[PDB]
Amino acid sequence: PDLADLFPGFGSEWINTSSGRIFARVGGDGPPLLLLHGFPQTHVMWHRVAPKLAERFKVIVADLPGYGWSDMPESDEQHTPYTKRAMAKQLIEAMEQLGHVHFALAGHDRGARVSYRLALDSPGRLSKLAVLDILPTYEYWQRMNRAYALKIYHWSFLAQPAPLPENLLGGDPDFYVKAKLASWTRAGDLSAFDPRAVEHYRIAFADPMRRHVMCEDYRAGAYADFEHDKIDVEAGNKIPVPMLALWGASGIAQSAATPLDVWRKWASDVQGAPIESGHFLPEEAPDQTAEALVRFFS
Amino acid sequence: DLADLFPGFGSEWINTSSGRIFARVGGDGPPLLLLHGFPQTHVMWHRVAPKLAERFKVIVADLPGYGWSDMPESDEQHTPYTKRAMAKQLIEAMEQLGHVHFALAGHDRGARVSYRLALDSPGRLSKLAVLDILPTYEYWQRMNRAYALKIYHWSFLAQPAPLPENLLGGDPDFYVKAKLASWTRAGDLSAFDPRAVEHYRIAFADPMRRHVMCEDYRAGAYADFEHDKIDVEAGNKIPVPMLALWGASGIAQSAATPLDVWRKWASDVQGAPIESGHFLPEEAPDQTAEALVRFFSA
Ligand SMILES: [Cl-]
Ligand SMILES: [Cl-]
Repeated sequence: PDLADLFPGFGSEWINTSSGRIFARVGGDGPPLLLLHGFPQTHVMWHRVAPKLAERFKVIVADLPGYGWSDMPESDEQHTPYTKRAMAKQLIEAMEQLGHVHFALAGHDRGARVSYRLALDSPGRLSKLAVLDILPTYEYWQRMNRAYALKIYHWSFLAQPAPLPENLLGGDPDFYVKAKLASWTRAGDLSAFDPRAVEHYRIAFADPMRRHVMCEDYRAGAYADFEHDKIDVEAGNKIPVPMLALWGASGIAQSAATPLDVWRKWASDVQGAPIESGHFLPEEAPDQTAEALVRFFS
Repeated sequence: DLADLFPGFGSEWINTSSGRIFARVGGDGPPLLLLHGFPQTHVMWHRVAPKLAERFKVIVADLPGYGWSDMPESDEQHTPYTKRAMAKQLIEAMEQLGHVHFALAGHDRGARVSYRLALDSPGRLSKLAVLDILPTYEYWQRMNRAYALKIYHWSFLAQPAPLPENLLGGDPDFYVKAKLASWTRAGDLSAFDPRAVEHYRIAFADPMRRHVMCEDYRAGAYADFEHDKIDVEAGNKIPVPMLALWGASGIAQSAATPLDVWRKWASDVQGAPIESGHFLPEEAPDQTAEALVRFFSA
């Protein structure tokens, strides 16, 4: 339907991979910088920061596998294509299609999970890594308590076996996506968002298959993603890529643990700063987020 | 067209300051109050209550807000659906019947009212039996990844209104049937009398009733937990002789060894597992009934 182009001047690319197409907006010139969104959003969440990044970088703003307009690989009982390991492999393959075998990467939310998993699996692929408002999946599950269970209830809700979350999400999908967007902002409403961006999120979320993928992602988040992280924790594997951890002063990551302290256990070279924002750093605090990312990546 | 599942039981609408309590009443002898839980109504006792009625005056009540009991208006603290409030309301209901001292068996939410009744008002109870629960405090305190996945609904249903209400309203039937099925040993509805399922489904079909259940769960995440916390940290133990029954495949045994937990909460607790999922009186009626009769009797 009525979907605004929020990346004027960016091209739109369908990048083929062995697991399906990745949709991306591509703008800018210079070193490649891949931007990955998370839930329940699409690549358009970068629309306020991408132009500023594209002043200095070839900015590739990709829909995650299964999200947005990217193809949805068929899942399996292990949710394999929606594990962050598989998504990272698919995005690596997509970047290779562009000739980008060494790139900068900033991820937000699920996209940040892809990113740090990418950085653990294939750190050679990354010059620099920024993660916005997450802790590693293992840390969320390790710190799981009453308070976090309530706060990130959707981690266990969306990970319920199908079709339970699918059916429930189906009961009022517009409400649910708006409810997630609003409830994780500082304002608590949709006012931080561009209505046209919210329109993108609403439409993607209106598709049952897209919602199923999101549950697949969360199922992976509860199962294989956790196991993969656990392996790294237990082997002492650290991200060797210089990395920036940004978190909302009232985002999700500061609810579980002090994020820079946490990320320092996961990464050898991490800097970090809070942004006066809820979860949606690039939309609630675009100038601050864009500034931090530009300074770090450039 | 809801079946009478208690042939020969009377029906009582018991006035309390907080609304009427519906109950079926049958039998003669010492009063025994049976309290159901979620997402059920008093009819879950229909297989065991006749055996109990051979020896006790059996009062099979709908919890405040459940079944045909009135639905006191909730508030921001979910007060009427805290187990403390529900217990005080059922104390008043029993008082209306002249029962100021009575035996009590509860299942699920009803078990939570029960042990809270026993902590708050121990002198009202001759004996207490709780079925397939641990204290609310213990469930939250043990809320790790595994358990957050198992009883995700503890955090989902406790989300602020109207999020769960809105999701549940799209297809209520699905969710009540899913919960009944998922917590049984068999993982389907075969343990239930279909006429009982229809009671549960009809209750669940009312949005107000569904809201009450969420209010119960909200109370469960907040006030109920706080009240329990006070008691645990104060070393307040239930003094009333108590039977803890749980399903070998039920929920309680997922968190911890139930008897060891209950021994922390109760000075005089005996416990037996029953080969059953969560729905002991329906999955394992003869065994449950025998356990209760034995325990409550001389
Ligand atoms: Cl790993
Ligand atoms: Cl039944």
